[PDB]
Amino acid sequence: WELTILHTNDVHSRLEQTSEDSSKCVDASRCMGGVARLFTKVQQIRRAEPNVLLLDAGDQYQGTIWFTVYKGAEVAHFMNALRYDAMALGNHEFDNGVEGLIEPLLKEAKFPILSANIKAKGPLASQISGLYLPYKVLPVGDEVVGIVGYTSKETPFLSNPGTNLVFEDEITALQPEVDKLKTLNVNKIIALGHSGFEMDKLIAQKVRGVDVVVGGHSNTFLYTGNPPSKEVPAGKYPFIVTSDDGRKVPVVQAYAFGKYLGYLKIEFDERGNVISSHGNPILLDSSIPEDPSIKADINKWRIKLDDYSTQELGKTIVYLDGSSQSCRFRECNMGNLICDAMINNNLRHTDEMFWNHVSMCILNGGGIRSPIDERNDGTITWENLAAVLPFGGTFDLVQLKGSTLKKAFEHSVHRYGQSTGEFLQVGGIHVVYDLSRKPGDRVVKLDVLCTKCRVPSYDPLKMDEVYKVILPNFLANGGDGFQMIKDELLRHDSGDQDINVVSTYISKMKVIYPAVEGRIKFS
Ligand SMILES: COC(=O)c1ccc(CO/N=c2\ccn([C@@H]3O[C@H](COP(=O)(O)CP(=O)(O)O)[C@@H](O)[C@H]3O)c(=O)n2C)cc1
Ligand SMILES: [Zn+2]
Ligand SMILES: [Zn+2]
Repeated sequence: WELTILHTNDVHSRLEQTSEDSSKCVDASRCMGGVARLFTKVQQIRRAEPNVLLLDAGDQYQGTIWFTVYKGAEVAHFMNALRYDAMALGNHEFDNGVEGLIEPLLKEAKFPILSANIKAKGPLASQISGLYLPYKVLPVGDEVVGIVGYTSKETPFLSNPGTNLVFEDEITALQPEVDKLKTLNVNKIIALGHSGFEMDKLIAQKVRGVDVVVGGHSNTFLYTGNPPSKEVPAGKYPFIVTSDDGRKVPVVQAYAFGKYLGYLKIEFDERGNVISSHGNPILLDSSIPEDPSIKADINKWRIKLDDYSTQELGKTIVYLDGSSQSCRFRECNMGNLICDAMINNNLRHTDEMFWNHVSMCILNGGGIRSPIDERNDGTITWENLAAVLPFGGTFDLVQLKGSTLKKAFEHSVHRYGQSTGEFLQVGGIHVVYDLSRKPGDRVVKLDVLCTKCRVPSYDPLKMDEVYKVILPNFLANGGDGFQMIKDELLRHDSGDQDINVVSTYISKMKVIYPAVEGRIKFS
């Protein structure tokens, strides 16, 4: 018995077709993804295959002005229109709190929403009871397929789930629900969840009874053969994990931003064992046309969003590299732009006096969520900025010891090479790293633009000197494991809204040209 699993993860409010780097589509003839083009590929498959399951492994929430305005109503509407069969809750579905998930998404979704490891205590229990489930048993033809859900254990450290939601260990929560399914003679079990390629491999290995693991969160690109675009595969598709009980368990992911539709065809025997599986993510490129009905529906919704693009903030003569393969691995000019906006807006505050000379900046590269293209004649709109900075935080001012900053720089590359968001973009700092050294002893040079000097210049960081640094409030409060900043700072003040800072800066410069200058080097 064959089943075709179609799957998406980390769409991140990319309802419209986007450029190759998933930023605002300018050249419509070369644009990819979007729910309308996804509809066309799903329909084509459903026409040709009788046993199809369309599944989302989370993080449809957050990413573009679609989310800023509709707060999740666009997720329910366009997922309902695509006829999704099931969706696992991601960390980003709690970005607007529990009420921001319950009221627009859970109560309007037609498909089941799953998570077996989220438990609800207090008065939330009665309200959210049944609005999401640990599993769902689905009829597929004349057979039945069980889907168990999971959600990142780290969600309270990345989102706003509140204090009436406990996030259990994935494996501990999943095993009893998989066992319950097997006692109900549900022999075909998909584990659909949002925890990352690493936890997915672990779930395939340790959770007996699981046949397939469909995942997300790590934005993993898996491919068998020649990749169709710039994404480099982190392994074959499907990735095969040999479980402890000898079974071969396929693990799949479909990159992110609606760019690819994950496609896995599975051949099962009558006892629900996997004989074989094969597939590849389908690159949703311009060859596949956008479904006219979905496009005209997206366009009707798009009328409300057109007042953000209507206002041009400024112009850029350069590509604003806000990608994850640059901003989490090396110096990217988008981190440089954000830090120069942070420092400049603060310095124009002639009302204060304590932070009126701050010239140092640190910025978590994972906080930079999108690049910005320059082929619109340089034109930068609020809509573009909204995708680079969707968390709506502030730019806080902090007083740190040199040893505290040195520890933050060690932390910045302690587990380098995993697309980890803790890699820092700097301003008024020149750091050199030697990755061929033990984690914690990789900073080989660190110079900062001094302040106890009349004519600044980058001078060696002193371990016991005090520095005034501007950074996102997220870092100021210990986010990304930057607990040393929260534990060791000497003063912490709130600043202006991150998007209003960068927006005001660009309008004042009128033409920006951030570049890679040697702020971060490797030895
Ligand atoms: C309206 O407000 C929100 O939407 C709102 C959402 C959240 C908060 C609290 O969390 N704030 C964070 C959380 C994470 N990060 C960054 O994201 C990285 C994780 O990204 P990925 O590895 O790509 C996994 P993902 O797909 O789930 O994002 C972290 O490593 C870190 O570098 C942040 O910068 N911030 C500011 C507050 C508000
Ligand atoms: Zn995501
Ligand atoms: Zn996530």
